[PDB]
Amino acid sequence: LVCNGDSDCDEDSADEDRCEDSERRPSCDIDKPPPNIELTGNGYNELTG
Amino acid sequence: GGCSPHYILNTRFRKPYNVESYTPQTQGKYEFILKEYESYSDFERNVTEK
Repeated sequence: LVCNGDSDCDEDSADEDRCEDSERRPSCDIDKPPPNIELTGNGYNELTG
Repeated sequence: GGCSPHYILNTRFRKPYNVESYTPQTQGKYEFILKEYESYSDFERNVTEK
């Protein structure tokens, strides 16, 4: 996943540090995730809901 | 660094390093209360002596 064209480290992006764009290849046609997929990653509190 | 993809609608945003989430959790709550009160009182008295 290092030097790959995706930020596979999430908060850091150190895998994409110091990477030549001539060495990169297009990882995918697109980058756009589904419209609110981040909500699927939230925790949940069962009491408060 | 950052440069993870973050979107809202079709616009893409650079999340600051300090921010863990800024997320369009969208909700709306409306409240309407209307209380109309009327009272009226009428008292006519007549007294006649001849």
